Amino acid sequence: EKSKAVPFLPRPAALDGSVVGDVGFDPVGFTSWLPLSYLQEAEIKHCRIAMLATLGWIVADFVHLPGAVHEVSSLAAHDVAVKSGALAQILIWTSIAEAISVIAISQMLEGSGRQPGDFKFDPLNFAKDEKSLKKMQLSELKNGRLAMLAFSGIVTQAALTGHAFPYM
Amino acid sequence: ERSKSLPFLMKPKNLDGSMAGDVGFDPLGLSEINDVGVDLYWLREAELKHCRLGMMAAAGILFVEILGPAPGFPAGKSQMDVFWKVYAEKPSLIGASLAAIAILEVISGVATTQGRQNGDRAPGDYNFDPLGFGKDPAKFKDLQLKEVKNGRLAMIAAAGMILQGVSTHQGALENLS
Ligand code: CLA
Ligand SMILES: C/C(C=C=C1C(C)(C)C[C@H](O)C[C@@]1(C)O)=C/C=C/C(C)=C/C=C/C=C(C)/C=C/C=C(/C=C/[C@@]12O[C@]1(C)C[C@@H](O)CC2(C)C)CO
Ligand SMILES: CC(/C=C/C=C(C)/C=C/[C@@]12O[C@]1(C)C[C@@H](O)CC2(C)C)=C\C=C\C=C(C)\C=C\C=C(C)\C=C\[C@@]12O[C@]1(C)C[C@@H](O)CC2(C)C
Repeated sequence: EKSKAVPFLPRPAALDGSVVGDVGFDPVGFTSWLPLSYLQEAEIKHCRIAMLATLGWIVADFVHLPGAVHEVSSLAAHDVAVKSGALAQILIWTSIAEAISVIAISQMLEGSGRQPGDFKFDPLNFAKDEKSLKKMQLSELKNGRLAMLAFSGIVTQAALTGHAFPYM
Repeated sequence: ERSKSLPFLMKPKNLDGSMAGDVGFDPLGLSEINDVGVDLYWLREAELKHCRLGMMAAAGILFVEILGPAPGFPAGKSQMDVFWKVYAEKPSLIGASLAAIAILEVISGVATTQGRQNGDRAPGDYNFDPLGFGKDPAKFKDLQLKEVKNGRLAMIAAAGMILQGVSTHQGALENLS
């Protein structure tokens, strides 16, 4: 009762405390008719994709790969990269990763034990015990949400005003 | 048995004494509506939202007309017509404000319906007391009465300002003198 985020709204009844980044924020009750693991996986995937996208947009408006095709702004880079076939390679490998993801999310939903977003990818450690893993999961979630909103703002401002890196 | 405000009318059944500003002024018996998701809880929440919105709007009109606009913002003293001058030059501000108000209003409606269902939240309550001006009781009732009276007065005032600006196309205090 009385979820932490919205103090005047009831607790979403599906997010008690046992999830990283769980401040009880679900006013429209998306968790009431969708699996929690599915939504967590979707959120983490969005976080990672948008973090990579924000970093790439900002960097590519500064540094360009050698070649005349890579001499466009990130706003206009989509139509150039799709014509050159640059985005085709990313599409192919992302589709391979996403088919393996289809298998992984299916197994997670039907038992297994794989945590949402846990691909066990960890060449370095950066997370030795449970406490470090929880803290870094919270950091990843917060940074990913911030980067999703940041990429949203960057794209909207760049489309509104065709400016360089300062999209004001 | 008779309403305090209207002695020629019987006391409205649903308005005993609880809500701040209750004087029994329900001649049409609207407090007894229990259909289309509308009841005393919904009516009180709507009244409080109207009170707060009217207070904010009246304060904004008076502030802008007396102390002038903020730097970088248009002038004209007609608040119903300066809106189109702001939108003509800063449409993004208006759009962002509208989107924020839309999200907050969706949250407000969800909260109203939930609090009506599992009764734990008083109508118009959003737990918004950052400065702790209404922590203790015996002052909360007085603050509720002050808010309700000021909000009704500002509702009437803001409706008047809207109509005056739409019709006369002049400022509020311009109409005053
Ligand atoms: C969402 C991810 C994403 C997407 C869709 C793109 C898309 C694009 N980038 Mg880009 N970029 C990204 C992230 C991304 N970038 C990141 C994170 C960086 C920082 C290193 C850059 C740095 C960058 C530069 C410097 C340039 C581009 C350019 C371009 C355009 C054409 C060439 C190209 O594909 O990039 C080539 C990308 C690189 C050389 C660096 C990519 C490094 C990756 C993203 C990090 C490692 C992630 C890993 C491989 C994930 C594995 C995927 C899995 C399925 C196997 C194209 C529109 C070029 C352009 O035309 O600019 C307008 C260009 O000059 N990008
Ligand atoms: C279904 C729903 C929402 C909901 C729900 C949920 C989501 C299901 C959740 C719950 O469970 C139930 C329920 C029902 O709550 C309904 C949504 C509400 C609506 C339909 C929104 C309406 C808002 C309209 C407003 C507030 C417009 C005001 C216009 C003004 C104009 C201003 C002007 O300046 C302009 C522009 C020109 C100037 O010249 C002069 C004037 C004219 C003054 C003043 O502001
Ligand atoms: C800034 C913003 C969001 C900021 C979010 C932040 C900081 C989030 C922080 C967190 O996530 C972290 C970091 C960690 C989480 O655990 C906790 C929180 C705290 C939640 C959203 C802006 C959101 C801004 C929005 C939605 C603006 C919308 C504007 C519109 C629609 C206007 C459109 C128009 O103006 C045009 C474009 C042209 C005109 O011609 C037509 C019209 C329509 C007038």
